[PDB]
Order: sequence, then C-alpha cells, then structure tokens
Amino acid sequence: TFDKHDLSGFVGKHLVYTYDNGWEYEIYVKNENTLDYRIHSGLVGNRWVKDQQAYIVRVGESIYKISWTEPTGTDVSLIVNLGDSLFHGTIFFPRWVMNNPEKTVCFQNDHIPLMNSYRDAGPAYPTEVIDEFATITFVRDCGANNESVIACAASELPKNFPDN
Amino acid sequence: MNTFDKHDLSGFVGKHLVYTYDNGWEYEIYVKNENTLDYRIHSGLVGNRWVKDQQAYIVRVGESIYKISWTEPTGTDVSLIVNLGDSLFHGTIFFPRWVMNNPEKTVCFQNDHIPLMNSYRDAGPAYPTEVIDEFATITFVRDCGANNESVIACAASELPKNFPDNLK
Repeated sequence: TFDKHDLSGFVGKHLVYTYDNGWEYEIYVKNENTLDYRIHSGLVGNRWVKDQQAYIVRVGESIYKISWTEPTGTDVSLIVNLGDSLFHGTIFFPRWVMNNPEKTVCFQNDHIPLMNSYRDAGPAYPTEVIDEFATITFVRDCGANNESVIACAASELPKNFPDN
Repeated sequence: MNTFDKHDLSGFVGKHLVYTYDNGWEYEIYVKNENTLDYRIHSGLVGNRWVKDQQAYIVRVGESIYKISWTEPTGTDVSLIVNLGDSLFHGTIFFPRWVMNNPEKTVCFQNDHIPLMNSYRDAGPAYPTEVIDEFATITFVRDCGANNESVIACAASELPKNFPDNLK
C-alpha cells in the first residue's frame, strides 16, 4: 500500500528524543543516505557527528528505519514511527566504549583517526547492546542538506533548547 | 498513550517465518520466547549455518510490526523488522571483516562451536564492518507456540525437499 523507497516523508526530519534509560539524543535526516546527530546526555553526552552515511528505508506507511556503522566500531539501528510517535533504538557498543565512553565525546568529524585508533586498539568485545524505546519531544521538517540544523555541540545550545 | 502496548509481544512470540532477501538469500527464524530465537540459514553467504537459543531484544514498534536484534559470538550484529500487517520484512546485518573473508568458518550448528566462534571473532580482523541491508519476501508464516524445540532442530540441508510444505 506504499512505496518502500519513498523517503519523502522522512528526509528533512529533525527529532529530539529521550530514551527510556534517560539519555537524550537528536537526529537530522539530511538526505536519503546521510544524517547528522547530536547527543545531549547520558553515556556519551555531548558527542556529535555530521555527515554519517546511513541506510534509510521505509518499513511502514509512516515508519522508517535508519542504520549505520561508526568509526568507533559502534553499529546503530533506529526505528522512527512518526504515525504513532514511537521511537526505538538499538546501539551495539564496543567494549572499549563502555569502559571509557568519554573517549568518544567529541565532534567526531575532527577526530576520525583518533576514533579509528581507539577502535583498532579495542577491546572490541564483548559487544554491549543498548535497546530502548524513546519519547519524541520535538519534531520539525528542516529540508535536505541543511547545514544549519546541527552545527555545534549540545553544550553550546541555548538553555531553552529546543524551545527556540 | 499509544494505541497499542509496545511491551506486549504476544502477537510475535511463537512465530515461525521463512523469507528470502532481495539478493536471493533464504533465512528462517522462530521467535521462541520474549528474549530468545532460533534461526536457520538456507542459502547465501553463510548458507547452512543455524543457531538455537540466541538471546535477543524483541520489541513491538507498530500495531503489527516487531523488531528483533542481537549480537553473536562471531562479532556479528543483527537487527530485523517483521511487519506482519503489510507482509514486509527488512534486515540489517553488520558482519565483521573476517566473516566476509571466510564465511564458511561460521557455517555450522553454532551451538556445538561457540568457543571456536569466539576465537575467530577475537583473531579478527573485526573491521571494516560490512553492512548488508535488504528487504525480504516472507514466503511462510505459522504459529508454533513458545519454547517449541521441534521447530528448528537440524541444518537446512537436512530438511525434506518439499519444506515447508511438509509443515503447516
């Protein structure tokens, strides 16, 4: 009843959400195969990333899936159910990230060699699976390829974010 | 509140599915209970591999749509979507590099060989990770109840040639 590869209902979406473990995240679906994201709190609070290549598909009339692999070794797969305002994430963290998560807290784009070095040193295993629903607290449409959406770490945002 | 209980898995526990990814690889899963699956691979990169009692994270993300994710003794990560209402299936598999290089090393009844899988995982190379992200066509679905040890109990190569027509 719908086209699986029509992502026009999802590209441009800018979401802020809080996982049931209390961690607050933000994503911006920048185009059909790219996102920016910004972490506000939790294990890796203040980490942020631009231009992450991702696999984005439509799995229901208003439900989308977005998955990717990171320079740290982390794998991620998210479900965004816009029709029901439901969000679910699975994050597969390498063991070294669980052991010292602050190592990943940076603007990653300026530190890809560092992340790769940490990844390759490990320990990679055992993988830690974080699997949680989240509450979507903000959603807007910011179009494709909008570099103004995520342009600083969360700590540099106005205190009333996203009320602005 | 949500119009369904996202924590209620009763519509998915017990499900037995056979499906073929868009690249022709045929797989089979059995949702054994709220945090466990058995699975059986028929063809593709790792055809004939099968696994019982894989711990998994199983959730409901829509009225008739479920998600199942897990990590393996080989280092592989998996996350699947089963949309029963629309008969839609989507899988993402994150394979370690060593699995791409020598997939046959994983082709076994894994439960007989878990330490070996861990040894291969640890030897690596783990990276770069290979992502397989594909829709599949569901070709068979039935309900088998929870904790049914007869659903997946041999390698695919040992199934009758008319499988799953021999079942229901």
